[PDB]
Amino acid sequence: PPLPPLFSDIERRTFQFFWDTTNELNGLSPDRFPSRPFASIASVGFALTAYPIGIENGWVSRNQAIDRTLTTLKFFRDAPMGPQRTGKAGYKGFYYHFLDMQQGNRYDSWVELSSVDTALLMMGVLFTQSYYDGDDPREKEIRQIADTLYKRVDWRWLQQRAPLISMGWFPESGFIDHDWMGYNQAMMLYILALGSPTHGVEPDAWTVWTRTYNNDWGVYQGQEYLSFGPMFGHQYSHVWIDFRDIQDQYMRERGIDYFLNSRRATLAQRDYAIDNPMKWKDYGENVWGLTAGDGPQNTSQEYRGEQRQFRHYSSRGAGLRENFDDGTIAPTAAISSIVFAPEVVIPATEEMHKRYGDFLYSSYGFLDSFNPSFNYDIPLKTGRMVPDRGWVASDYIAIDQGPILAMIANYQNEFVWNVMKKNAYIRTGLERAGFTGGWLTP
Ligand SMILES: OC[C@H]1O[C@@H](O[C@H]2[C@H](O[C@H]3[C@H](O[C@H]4[C@H](O[C@H]5[C@H](O[C@H]6[C@H](O[C@@H]7[C@@H](O)[C@H](O)[C@@H](CO)O[C@H]7O)O[C@H](CO)[C@@H](O)[C@@H]6O)O[C@H](CO)[C@@H](O)[C@@H]5O)O[C@H](CO)[C@@H](O)[C@@H]4O)O[C@H](CO)[C@@H](O)[C@@H]3O)O[C@H](CO)[C@@H](O)[C@@H]2O)[C@H](O)[C@@H](O)[C@@H]1O
Repeated sequence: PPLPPLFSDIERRTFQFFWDTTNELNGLSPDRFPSRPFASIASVGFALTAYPIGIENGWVSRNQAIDRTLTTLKFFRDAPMGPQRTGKAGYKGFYYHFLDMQQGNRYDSWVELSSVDTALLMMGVLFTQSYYDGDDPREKEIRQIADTLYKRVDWRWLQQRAPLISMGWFPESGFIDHDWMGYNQAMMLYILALGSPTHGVEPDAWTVWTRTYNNDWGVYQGQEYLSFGPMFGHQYSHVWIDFRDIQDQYMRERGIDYFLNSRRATLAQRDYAIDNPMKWKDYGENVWGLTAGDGPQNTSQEYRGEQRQFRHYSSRGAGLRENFDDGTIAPTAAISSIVFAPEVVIPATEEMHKRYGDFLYSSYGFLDSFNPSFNYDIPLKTGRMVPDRGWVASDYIAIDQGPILAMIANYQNEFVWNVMKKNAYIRTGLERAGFTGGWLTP
């Protein structure tokens, strides 16, 4: 199905987000903007993937993108590293999730050294490694620094419980007691750990990652799949990795793949909004999509003569696990699933843009979220009230923006996937996890 012109505008504004809102002195992209409290290393991951999308669509010159990319990779290479409570950006090749926008160190002491967030960064880093393949000495320098940053990550260090990778680490309390367990958006964590030639993990790590899959497998809204409620779980890893046809052991046994798993998640989200058992306002066949993102406030209000819990930033979803629902829809959820179900995502995007766009579609594309049900006369943590038209976010969230841009690019010409199909570490990672068939086939 071809894309209407609206999608080329969405692609562009969302690229422009990462180009503009990033600090150019160090290449740190904000967690959110315009609030701009601090940077996220996961923002940076999506930024590095964004810049070459801009080159190919002519929104930025190759030379600007190189200069920006080099600034970014050199910032991380040269950042102070160490176990100390202040003054460091990272440790053991990992980095703090959140760094100060100007000085680049751990924002504050509540900030963890993050495995999944380092992971997301590294996806962008390896993207730069496989994209900037020219004989420019700058592109060569990009390849080498990227290579160095990936090799320094000590995945093994974070294996506290057996082959399973911990979520992170604090100077003040030691390892985080939670582990990355399936199913969710962390497939690419274990891929990166499996593909490492310096500090790599064993195939075992994947096996046990999959042990908890069977808590999530079942039937929701007419579909049989791994039913993690938050849409993004089905998107982040799929940004860089093409999951069509290739099958690991679990999917070989189920007889599907992770691409079909995302597609099933997306139709189910849609059918959830059609049934709309919670009877949230405007939920319907072309107004849907629940995932982690902003909302109006931590509160309880009466809605249709019942008491309903409402959150600001929170996991939101539609599925058998982690399925909180406020009435707030995040555009990234439907849009970033363009590649999985374009026959429903296209009219969804058009419908939300038409109905809501005079307040929802702003300078850098879709704002993070909106809630047509929320018209209470109360203080907000963020966003704003539009009279008799509900609530809308005031911030964009980079990790919500990143997949909007990258998944539209993958729809148009499979650009992001094709670049990563050239990275030796991603391939190795997948092969060592047990993946076979499709493009992995020799
Ligand atoms: O309380 C932490 C600080 O949160 C700040 O709020 C920011 C907000 O952070 C979210 C966080 O979003 C990140 C998320 O991935 C993180 C990961 O969450 C995973 C989840 O893990 C749970 C743990 O977080 C939790 O401690 C334990 C408690 O028992 O339960 C775990 O299940 O598990 C699901 C699977 O079921 C995963 O899908 C989910 O990703 O938690 C890790 C451990 O800390 C983090 O390292 C990891 O970053 O998603 C992306 C990565 O895909 C990441 O960029 C997000 O930032 O999610 C948790 C759990 O949902 C929230 O509690 C937390 O509020 O992130 C947004 C966007 O970046 C940012 O705008 C917010 O500012 C507060 O500001 C801080 O004050 C607070 O200390």
